[PDB]
Amino acid sequence: TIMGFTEEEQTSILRVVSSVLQLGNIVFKKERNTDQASMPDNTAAQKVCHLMGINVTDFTRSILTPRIKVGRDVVQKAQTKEQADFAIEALAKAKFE
Amino acid sequence: RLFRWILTRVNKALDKTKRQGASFLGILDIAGFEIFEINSFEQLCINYTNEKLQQLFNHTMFILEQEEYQREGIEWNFIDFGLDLQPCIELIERPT
Amino acid sequence: WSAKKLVWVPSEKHGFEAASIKEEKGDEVTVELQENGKKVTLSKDDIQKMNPPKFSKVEDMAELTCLNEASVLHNLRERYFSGLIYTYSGLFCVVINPYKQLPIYSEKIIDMYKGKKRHEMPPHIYAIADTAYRSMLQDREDQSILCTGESGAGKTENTKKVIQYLAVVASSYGELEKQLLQANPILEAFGNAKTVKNDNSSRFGKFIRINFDVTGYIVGANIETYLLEKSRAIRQAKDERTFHIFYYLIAGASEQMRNDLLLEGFNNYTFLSNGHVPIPAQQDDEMFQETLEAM
Amino acid sequence: NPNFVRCIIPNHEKRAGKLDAHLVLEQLRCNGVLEGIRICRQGFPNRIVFQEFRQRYEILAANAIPKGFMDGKQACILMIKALELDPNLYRIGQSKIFFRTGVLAHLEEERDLKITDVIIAFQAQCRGYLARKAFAKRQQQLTAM
Amino acid sequence: DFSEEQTAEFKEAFQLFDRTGDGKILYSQCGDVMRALGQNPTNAEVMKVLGNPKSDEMNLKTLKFEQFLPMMQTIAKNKDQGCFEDYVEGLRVFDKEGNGTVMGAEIRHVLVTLGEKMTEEEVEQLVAGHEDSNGCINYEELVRMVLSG
Amino acid sequence: FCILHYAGKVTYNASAWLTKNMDPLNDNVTSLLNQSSDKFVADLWKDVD
Ligand SMILES: Nc1ncnc2c1ncn2[C@@H]1O[C@H](COP(=O)(O)OP(=O)(O)O)[C@@H](O)[C@H]1O
Ligand SMILES: [Mg+2]
Repeated sequence: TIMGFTEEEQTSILRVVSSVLQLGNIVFKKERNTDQASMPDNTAAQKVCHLMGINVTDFTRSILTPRIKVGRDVVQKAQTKEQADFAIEALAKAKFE
Repeated sequence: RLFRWILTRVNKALDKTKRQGASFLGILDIAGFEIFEINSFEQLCINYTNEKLQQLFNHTMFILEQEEYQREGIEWNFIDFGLDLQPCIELIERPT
Repeated sequence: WSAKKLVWVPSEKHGFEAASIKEEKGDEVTVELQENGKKVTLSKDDIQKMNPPKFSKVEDMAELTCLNEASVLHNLRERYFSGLIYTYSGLFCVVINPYKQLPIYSEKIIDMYKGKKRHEMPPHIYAIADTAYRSMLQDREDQSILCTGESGAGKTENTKKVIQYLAVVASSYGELEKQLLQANPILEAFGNAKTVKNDNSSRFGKFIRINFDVTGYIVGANIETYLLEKSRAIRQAKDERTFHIFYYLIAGASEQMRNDLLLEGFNNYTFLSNGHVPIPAQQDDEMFQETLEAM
Repeated sequence: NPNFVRCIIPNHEKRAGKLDAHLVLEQLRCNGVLEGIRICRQGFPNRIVFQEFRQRYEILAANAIPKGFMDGKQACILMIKALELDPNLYRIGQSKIFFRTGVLAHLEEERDLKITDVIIAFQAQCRGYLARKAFAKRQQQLTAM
Repeated sequence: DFSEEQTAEFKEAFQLFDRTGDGKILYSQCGDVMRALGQNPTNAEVMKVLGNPKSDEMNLKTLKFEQFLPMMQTIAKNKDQGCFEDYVEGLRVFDKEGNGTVMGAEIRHVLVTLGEKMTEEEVEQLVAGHEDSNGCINYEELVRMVLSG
Repeated sequence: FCILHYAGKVTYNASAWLTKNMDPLNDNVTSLLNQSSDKFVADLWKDVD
């Protein structure tokens, strides 16, 4: 407050830190047939998506298997557990920095 | 060569800004299939293409729908369709 | 009842015709056609039973009970007799060559088809075209339309209707859409030919993909052709009239260019030799004047 | 997601009207549309993801479960209970839903019937607001006079 | 019936609508003014109250104070009282944007398409009453202001 | 990678150092967060990057 910050900005900072701490609650599992990941429970997914207020279904499809703008064509490629994790901490570090 | 130049010219006529990634949808119109007394190789290739795409449609529909049916595999049993002509079209070329 | 006494059996005037159930002996029955009263013997169990006669002009053949064909043919010819050309089956559509003209392409109908459910209006190719855009937008991407048929019949009108409809929907004042539309006349008149089966022809395989945005509006396009029949030129026979370009630019131009050029008559041409008078299409003013204005 | 539209030729006379049955019969026999009829009679032609079905069709539920931010599959089960359909009409998948033809149209019919009371009630509320405003205007005009 | 202050308000409204003679009461008049007097629903009331579909003459339709009262108290039992939840849910379903970018066009379409119908006069009084900017309300402030009678 | 530093020898380890060095990212989610509801969560990515 003394620095000249309204309370709403502090609330927004708290929202950002809450989002980054809640982002790691996502749990994935194998598809039992291929390397594709499986997402059975979206509780934390719904919480975090509403925390940034973006479309979860688009977010879910993108994060679980993104479409590559490779330039050749439009293609979505199956990912693995390590790829999804790497995306998770990449987003976390970018947000915090 | 004149036809090639004119089609490149109409391309450049439709060569507006080329943005990339948003969306698209394709439309195709193939040449027809005819049975006339005197034919060259090109019309044979066109008929082969028509048979190829008909086989593509049949295989796509039946085989793919049934393979998702197994992929979820909740409550399903194998059903008989047949109607495959891939060996017929394979006779075009295979030096093996 | 309980048999309808009119079950279809194969015939010759039509593929299948009715049969009157009567005394049967080891599947041998001398059925008579109720439409003709002609007792004909039959042993094979070729029964094509009907639904009760109350489902006139079924919108989609899924409410039926017997998967017969003569009733299907009856429905198809009933739809044909009334100009309802856009009947469809499960998950796809089928049409028959009309050989006639109907005013079904009115702009009011185009507005009336704007964004409705599949089961709201009678089926029409514009309805599929409009449903395609919403189908593309609701899911991620990559809509496609594929059509396929014996020889060339409708292989071009449906694509033209789709292009016109998407141009009408394309908005945000329509010069780019007009250019895209008039592109097809250019290639068509420069690519059409005359053939025994149809004096309207298509000497190539034509493909096009529209380019959309977040709003779904035209930004650009590209067309790739496939294997024009090169040999058509020199060879010439009955109805083997090479191309409309020569037949209508032989004289469809100013006399000044005639003096400048070295054009000849229908007989003086060593290469060209036939009677081209069976051309009831137009009077070839369009082919050069409208092509010039489009270019 | 390909979509197909076929075409047939009714004769060789190249004229209009009075077609012949057996030619188009052979054409449809070779095209095998009858196989598509078999699959539409037997196979399940509709696949829908759980979440979009949950959000899109909720008015007919009439029991708005407030347990937000969890229980997607449980919400699907509750909606199935709210649909009271026989076991054959549904087959819940791992991520999609298996139905048969005709249920969707019934859904839009029900929801379009339902929304009518809400929209007319809002219209009546707006009418009441306008009536109150007009009465206040007349009263203030009278007192000014 | 309540105490006589509602009767006094009815008498002062009776004086208020004195056009074409104060004495005779028209169903068109009383329904509209009583809607202004805290009765939002009027669609089904044209048939439920009168019990007769004869809506021909707007000049001389027989309604008297003596029978206008007991009918009103029978209607005063609040046959139905909707609340904002269903209204906002229906508007959100009707909302194609969720924030109010361009609402006027489809609001006009739904009003001219609705069964009870709205003439364009309602369209120009729509822009008043805090509904001036193009979708300035996300269907909650308009709900509060319309539920103020 | 044992080397003698300011004070003494130290112990290192390779744990995909190049992966930490490049620090990949997904453009799809980055583009999604370019347009968001709340002003500040947009401010976290409103800048061109
Ligand atoms: N959908 C249609 N509506 C009206 N006329 C059509 C239609 N399809 C084809 N025709 C008529 O049939 C002729 C051949 O057209 P089409 O089959 O589209 O091209 P092609 O014969 O090269 O495949 C045209 O001259 C046209 O008048
Ligand atoms: Mg063609």
